Amino acid sequence: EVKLQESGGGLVQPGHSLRLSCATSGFTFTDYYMSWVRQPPGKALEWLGLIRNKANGYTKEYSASVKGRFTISRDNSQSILYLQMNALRAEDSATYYCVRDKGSYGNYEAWFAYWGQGTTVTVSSAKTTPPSVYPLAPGSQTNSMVTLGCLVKGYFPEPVTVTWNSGSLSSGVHTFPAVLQSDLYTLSSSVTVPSSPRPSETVTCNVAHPASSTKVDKKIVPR
Amino acid sequence: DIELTQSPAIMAASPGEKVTITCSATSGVNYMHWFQQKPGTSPKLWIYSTSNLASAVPARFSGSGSGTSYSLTISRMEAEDAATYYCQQRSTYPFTFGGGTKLELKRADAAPTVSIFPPSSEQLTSGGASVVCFLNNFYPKDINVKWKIDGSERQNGVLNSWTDQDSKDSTYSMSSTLTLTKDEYERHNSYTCEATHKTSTSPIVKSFNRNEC
Ligand SMILES: Cc1ncc(COP(=O)(O)O)c(CN[C@H](C)C(=O)O)c1O
Repeated sequence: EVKLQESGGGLVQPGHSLRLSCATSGFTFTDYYMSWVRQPPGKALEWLGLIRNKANGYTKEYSASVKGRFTISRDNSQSILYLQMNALRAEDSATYYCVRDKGSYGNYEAWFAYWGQGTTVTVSSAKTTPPSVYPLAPGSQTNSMVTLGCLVKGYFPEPVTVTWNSGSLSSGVHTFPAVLQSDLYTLSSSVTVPSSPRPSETVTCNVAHPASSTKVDKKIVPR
Repeated sequence: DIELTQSPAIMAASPGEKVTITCSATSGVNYMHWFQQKPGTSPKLWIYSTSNLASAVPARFSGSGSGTSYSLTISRMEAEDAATYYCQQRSTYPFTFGGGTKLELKRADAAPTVSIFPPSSEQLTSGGASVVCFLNNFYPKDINVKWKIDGSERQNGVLNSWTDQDSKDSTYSMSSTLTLTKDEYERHNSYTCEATHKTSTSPIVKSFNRNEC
């Protein structure tokens, strides 16, 4: 199974540098070209560049918007692809993906077909801040389905991950995009479950904020 | 430095309807590639080398063109096809992607399920008062929310959040949060969440009365 995994993404101060990583497996790294692609939130994809395979001297090609600031490299030992970003600007805030590019064969249907999950890079001078997690229980079994929620506000930066009942609850879950306001992010998440299972089994939302190494659970008690 | 413009930038297709996405270049390319990206996921290769369908890609899909004008077509629209499509050229360095085309799938009108929640005891202990409202699983997208405290309309302090078309039922969900100081929140008695949607002549509303206990 082919796997690509980016990381290194997080909060970075304007004008500084950040190096992203992309661990791979499931294929002979050195036989393939690798590309880097980014997508700023709610915007189009942008190709940043690629690096070639052994046969082609591991040469690099770059997009015009980053030639000079960004460098692509690869550690063929550990089969890891890298992206060095210098003099970062807000426009660099986005989700970065590494992609297996062309290889030493004719498996064309496979070119640019494998992408990592992507890592979020945030370029801002704003300070980090953990989230306050608040439960959302209805005011007054009115129906057959009761909706619950979790309020995650005042954190920075993105992302945060919300799950319900350690993930055992994925159905009926809604996690709205975060909204920024005054250097602080706020987001909510709703879950719908049958009146029967609650309050009878227990619903809990789990929130994790890597940037702040925060991780908390919040039972949803009725009110 | 080839730039690729796609049109339309946004579109809604009825089930079965034929769909055509065009990608135009500032210079000639030998081939055109297409990618389909669904909300919260990584892009997936869809069409490569202009007209070759990638793995798991349905036959109703096809691609064509040459020179500086290419297109992607869906003979009969299916719910599974709703997503954002992107074209790509690797004929000249640097490779580049198109502006993108956000393709939603039209469906039966659905009224939003409105849920309102008063501030948690926790937040209140902290000195803040956020009143939240969910407007879940509706369609079309066009929905308008209004907050009413004791009958009056509230504008400032209202943060909205919209999701993209859900893959499970093809609906849209919105969350509206009204943040107030504990002081302003307790200065009032009735909070309402009012949503106007094409599914109803009169607003769909939910409210709650602040109670002491
Ligand atoms: C994924 C990919 N990588 C790299 C290259 C070019 O490799 P190099 O620069 O080392 O010669 C191509 C060719 N583009 C084809 C021709 C196309 O879609 O036009 C490609 O499709």
